[PDB]
Amino acid sequence: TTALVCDNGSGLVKAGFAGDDAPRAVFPSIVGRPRHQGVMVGMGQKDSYVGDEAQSKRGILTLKYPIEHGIITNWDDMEKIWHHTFYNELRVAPEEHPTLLTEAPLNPKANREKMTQIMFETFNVPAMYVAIQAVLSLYASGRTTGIVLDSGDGVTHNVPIYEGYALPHAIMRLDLAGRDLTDYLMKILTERGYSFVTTAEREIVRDIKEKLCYVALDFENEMATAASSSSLEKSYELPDGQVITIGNERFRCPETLFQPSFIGMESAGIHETTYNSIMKCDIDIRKDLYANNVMSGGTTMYPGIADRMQKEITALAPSTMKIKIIAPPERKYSVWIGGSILASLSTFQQMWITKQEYDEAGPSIVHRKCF
Amino acid sequence: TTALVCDNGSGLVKAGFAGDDAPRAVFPSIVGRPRHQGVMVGMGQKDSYVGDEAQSKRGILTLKYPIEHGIITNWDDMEKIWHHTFYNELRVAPEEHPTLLTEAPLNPKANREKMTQIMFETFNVPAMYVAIQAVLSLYASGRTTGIVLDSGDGVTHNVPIYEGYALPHAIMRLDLAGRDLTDYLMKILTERGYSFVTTAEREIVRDIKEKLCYVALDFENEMATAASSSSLEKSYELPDGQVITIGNERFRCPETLFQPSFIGMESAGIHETTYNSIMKCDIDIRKDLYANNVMSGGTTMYPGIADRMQKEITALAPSTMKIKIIAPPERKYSVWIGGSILASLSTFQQMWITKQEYDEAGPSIVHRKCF
Amino acid sequence: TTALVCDNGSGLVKAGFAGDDAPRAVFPSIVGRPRHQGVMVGMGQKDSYVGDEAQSKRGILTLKYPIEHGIITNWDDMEKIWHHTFYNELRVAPEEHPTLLTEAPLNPKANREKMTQIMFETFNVPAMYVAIQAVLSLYASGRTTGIVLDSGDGVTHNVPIYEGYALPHAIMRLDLAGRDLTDYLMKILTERGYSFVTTAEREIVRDIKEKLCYVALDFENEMATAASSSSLEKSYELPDGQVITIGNERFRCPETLFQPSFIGMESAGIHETTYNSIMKCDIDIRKDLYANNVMSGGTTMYPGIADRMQKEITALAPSTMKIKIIAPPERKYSVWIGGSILASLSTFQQMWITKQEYDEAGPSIVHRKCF
Ligand SMILES: C/C1=C\[C@H](C)C[C@H](C)OC(=O)C[C@H](c2ccc(O)cc2)NC(=O)[C@@H](Cc2c(Br)[nH]c3ccccc23)N(C)C(=O)[C@H](C)NC(=O)[C@@H](C)C1
Ligand SMILES: C/C1=C\[C@H](C)C[C@H](C)OC(=O)C[C@H](c2ccc(O)cc2)NC(=O)[C@@H](Cc2c(Br)[nH]c3ccccc23)N(C)C(=O)[C@H](C)NC(=O)[C@@H](C)C1
Ligand SMILES: C/C1=C\[C@H](C)C[C@H](C)OC(=O)C[C@H](c2ccc(O)cc2)NC(=O)[C@@H](Cc2c(Br)[nH]c3ccccc23)N(C)C(=O)[C@H](C)NC(=O)[C@@H](C)C1
Ligand SMILES: Nc1ncnc2c1ncn2[C@@H]1O[C@H](COP(=O)(O)OP(=O)(O)O)[C@@H](O)[C@H]1O
Ligand SMILES: Nc1ncnc2c1ncn2[C@@H]1O[C@H](COP(=O)(O)OP(=O)(O)O)[C@@H](O)[C@H]1O
Ligand SMILES: Nc1ncnc2c1ncn2[C@@H]1O[C@H](COP(=O)(O)OP(=O)(O)O)[C@@H](O)[C@H]1O
Ligand SMILES: [Mg+2]
Ligand SMILES: [Mg+2]
Ligand SMILES: [Mg+2]
Repeated sequence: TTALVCDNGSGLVKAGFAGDDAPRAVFPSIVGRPRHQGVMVGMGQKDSYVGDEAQSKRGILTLKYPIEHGIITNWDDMEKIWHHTFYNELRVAPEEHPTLLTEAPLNPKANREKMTQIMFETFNVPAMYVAIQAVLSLYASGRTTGIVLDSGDGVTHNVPIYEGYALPHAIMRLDLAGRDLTDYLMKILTERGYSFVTTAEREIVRDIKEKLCYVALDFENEMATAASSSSLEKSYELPDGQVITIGNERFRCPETLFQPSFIGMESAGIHETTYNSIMKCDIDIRKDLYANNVMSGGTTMYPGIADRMQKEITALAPSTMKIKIIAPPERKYSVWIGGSILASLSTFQQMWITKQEYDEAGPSIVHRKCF
Repeated sequence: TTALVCDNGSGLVKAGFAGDDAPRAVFPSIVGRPRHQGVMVGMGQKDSYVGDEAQSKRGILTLKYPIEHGIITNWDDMEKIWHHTFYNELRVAPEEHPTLLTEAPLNPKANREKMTQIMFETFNVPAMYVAIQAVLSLYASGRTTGIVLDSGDGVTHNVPIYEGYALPHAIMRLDLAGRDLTDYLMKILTERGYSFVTTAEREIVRDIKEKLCYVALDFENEMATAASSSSLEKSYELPDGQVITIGNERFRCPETLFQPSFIGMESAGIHETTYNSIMKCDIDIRKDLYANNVMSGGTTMYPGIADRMQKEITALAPSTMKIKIIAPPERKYSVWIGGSILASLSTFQQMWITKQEYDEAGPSIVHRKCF
Repeated sequence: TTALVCDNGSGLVKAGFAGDDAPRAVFPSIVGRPRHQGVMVGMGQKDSYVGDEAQSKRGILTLKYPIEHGIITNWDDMEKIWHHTFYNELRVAPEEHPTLLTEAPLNPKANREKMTQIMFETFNVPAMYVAIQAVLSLYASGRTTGIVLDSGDGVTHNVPIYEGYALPHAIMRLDLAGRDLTDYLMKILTERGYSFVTTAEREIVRDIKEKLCYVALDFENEMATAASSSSLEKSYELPDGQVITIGNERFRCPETLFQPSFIGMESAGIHETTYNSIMKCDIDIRKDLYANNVMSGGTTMYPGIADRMQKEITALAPSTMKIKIIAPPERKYSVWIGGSILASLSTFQQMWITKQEYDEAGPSIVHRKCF
């Protein structure tokens, strides 16, 4: 019949059906355990909570993420997140529907092999595939040529694609992160005397940056003017109706993506990583990549991100280049939309790995590479 | 001439002169008010008492601490504690001597700015500086490389330092506390029927843990043997000569530092916080940090603390590491000794903020960071 | 008196005195700057570190190489590397001794002119010369005829020489590299989940390939057998005593020299480049070149390199040729030894450019070509 399309990352699950316009389930990739006691098992409160249940009952729980930096670090909790995805949120038996699954570009091979083993053995699925976030993100724009830049909760990566050919050699990946921006915002907020210690408070700091942070177009002038004018300062009201006021932290937090030395990394910013990835491509490609830069995933969504990115790339590139950066408003769903398209496309249908073909071939078969 | 060095925390003041071997004044950071009546102002008993006066006349007073978790929460009483430090205990006019002042690593900026404003305006001081407890604590050992772990009345923090470079990114701070161990010991003592309600009784429970508590090397075996044998049980005699007998509470109280879930926090223990802070450092540094772990402040002083800390770190680290933990007996004065050294060091002498330079620059100047 | 002989490349400096058997100083061509802060200049830790200092204090620094692909890309750091060579490591005043200097075969002319200008103006040297790595490498073997193949950190080049005549027309150069093998090994290691991001980790991956990599004699059979048998898998212990296990990556990395399509280049391998360079020589020479193939520089030093090189050339050449490939164990020092010999040789002594002769002639004189 029809095929499930699943995009699961360090910050969310996005799952649904091929050919829908948007995901049906979006929920945090979180499992929570009772913190203050071992369970009153005879009365039988749930021993664990997943997604929006764990976000509702936040304060009593400790919130774990099964996926660190795009790598599944706890399989016991990742089987809970897939079970909760299929049975509770989609209301689907996975026995009927093939599934489409997603990874970051450069990733331990066992992270794919164990995911495949679990999806055939603990769940039963007619056929499966694993796809790259950047390829799907490009199909979501419909373009055949461009350099995708994709930044999620756990990873930032770049993949150049030219005329529908794809280049393994110029892939770049950073572990600079949405999380790695949250953890910086916790520290920088501490400068005002707001201390956010627990993981449940970390979810408050995440929501604070999602509402309030933006990319300063010119950082040094906005730092200068924020000291002089309180006009930048803006208010947030906590779950218990206390109130918070935030100043230069508001733009200073997204600055870490352009200057990771703030968090303390050796890295190029996302702009210098994009320019260096373009320059590693052959000189004929480079004009056509400068004509397309494409942004996907939530960390891209800060206000003014593309205006700064263009302002900094224009200063690096030769001045005779047209430099163009592309954002739909839909960017956070772009990878899932690309997977929906690819799964629906009849041309794809031979690429599914059949369970029998896995059974004879053994786990290595998943790594076979296809366009 | 010579420079005052002041280390003031949630549990004590340690003050004295640069180049002395130890503080000259040590007294509780306490202000006490008459509890049972308003003063007979015409007869004119003192309306407030500070430090050892308030500890001598304990029962009639209510004892307040101006500093909560390293943050000065009452300035009216903190000006009383500085006035009582300089005029009554040191017998010094602060008009002549520059002063050196100390904070926890991550702290509201206004807590430093208001302290500086008060020290120039309400008291007159030729020059001032603010220093970090971990840096001073490392100078007190003389080492150039190590991970300091410093635990006071109000805060626990870690700062890695390598070859005299210092790393802002890997600082960690807990609000687990000497106080937060006292308040647990009050509860755990209640299990035997000794109820300590008032702040004056809280000072008795503090002195009980200071005399009697120790860190159980292996907790579960000592819990098992304490139930069987009364040999662990030991006697304390109260101010009025009544007597108290205390069993497994004696080690169970310091266990909270290793397992803060006892008090009810989400935290790593001090061992897992130290190991995680080492692991956030680059792999070359990590061997040299494992070779040095340094302990400062009174909460470190429980018997067997370092033997347990080493036993638990050795189980976390790769087994080929030499793991070394360092305690002088002097640890409670270590921060003050480090400040004495730093103030005496001629290299430092340009780092003082002159009152005129503050007057022109305004309060922000205090945050400039220096070695 | 006596003459300094200097061989400086993208991966090392090899320097010493003419007529010695080996270099006196060998140290990385690295300059390191404090990464976590700008220096605390008043306390005055060194603002930069060079060679083995930068390798000792690796974790706190960011490591730059001044030379990319045999071209000096940062002169500010290259003057630091020459200063550290003469004053700190050799303990020599360059005012007294003439120096002998080395380049890759085809290289920007300004790279020679600026080096000469610096060596007369910022350092004072009685006379200078620039020499080709392949010529020196051949003098180190003492042969008069052969095709040298020289592979360093940054460049691979070939020069045919016949009866002590040298042929400009058949020089070939590749930017396939020791570095370009390290950067591939970082990626291929990522397949096992070991991520090496920083330049200090890049030095660990360099040391991993230097200890563990080897040239697979037949690649496809060893790929087949490595999957079946764990016997190839071998262990490496990190700076912090963690352990690493490496399988088919161990030979797959040196395979890139034979098949640069792995890294993604259009190139012949070193074998097909050598065969094509021989074939560009006149048919009488070609037998005498097949009788001598000579290997110099560290990238040549992988185990089994010559056995594979001979096995692949023997399959290309006419079967009636004796095909002979020559490796001392000393190959990494071979260029320096050849320069030591050439500088000591009295016949050479007229070829030095005197400082006065440079002063009158102007910079172009350096390019005059001499045997
Ligand atoms: C409701 C919240 C905050 C507050 C009640 C909201 C109000 C509005 O903030 C203030 O401005 C008040 C004040 C404060 C006090 C002095 C000052 O010069 C500036 C601020 N600061 C505080 O009460 C600090 C003190 C503190 C602890 Br201990 N360690 C810390 C580590 C670093 C910094 C500061 C601290 N404090 C106890 C908290 O944040 C607690 C843990 N925070 C929360 O539970 C979350 C859910 C947010
Ligand atoms: C766009 C192009 C050139 C450049 C960017 C255009 C600019 C304008 O040329 C310069 O003048 C800059 C600079 C340079 C550096 C120092 C110097 O005293 C003179 C020039 N030289 C370089 O970046 C060299 C260095 C180099 C490699 Br590795 N091996 C080589 C072998 C021989 C010579 C030099 C080299 N370099 C990396 C390239 O050429 C690359 C491969 N070239 C190209 O992709 C083509 C399509 C043309
Ligand atoms: C000491 C070292 C490695 C390790 C601790 C040594 C141990 C022995 O390796 C493992 O086998 C464990 C594990 C792992 C987890 C799951 C799995 O199916 C296989 C391995 N992988 C990891 O912890 C990865 C995860 C990762 C980050 Br984030 N981005 C990445 C990009 C690509 C791939 C993987 C990753 N990780 C955090 C690291 O490597 C860190 C950055 N590495 C280092 O600091 C250097 C100095 C080497
Ligand atoms: N509107 C927004 N503005 C700013 N940041 C956002 C926004 N929406 C999500 N984010 C951040 O982006 C990350 C989630 O991105 P996403 O691509 O959904 O992650 P994943 O790829 O794991 O699903 C989180 O760090 C979240 O805080
Ligand atoms: N010998 C000891 N044994 C156990 N606890 C102690 C000892 N000495 C001090 N303490 C406790 O440690 C805290 C004082 O630590 P200290 O570092 O002096 O605080 P501060 O940093 O405020 O000066 C108090 O809670 C005190 O009860
Ligand atoms: N024993 C070895 N085995 C494998 N590779 C080596 C060995 N020794 C050095 N190398 C590599 O060769 C390069 C150094 O070669 P070298 O000729 O000394 O460079 P340079 O010409 O710059 O001095 C580096 O990439 C180093 O990793
Ligand atoms: Mg994503
Ligand atoms: Mg202290
Ligand atoms: Mg060389």
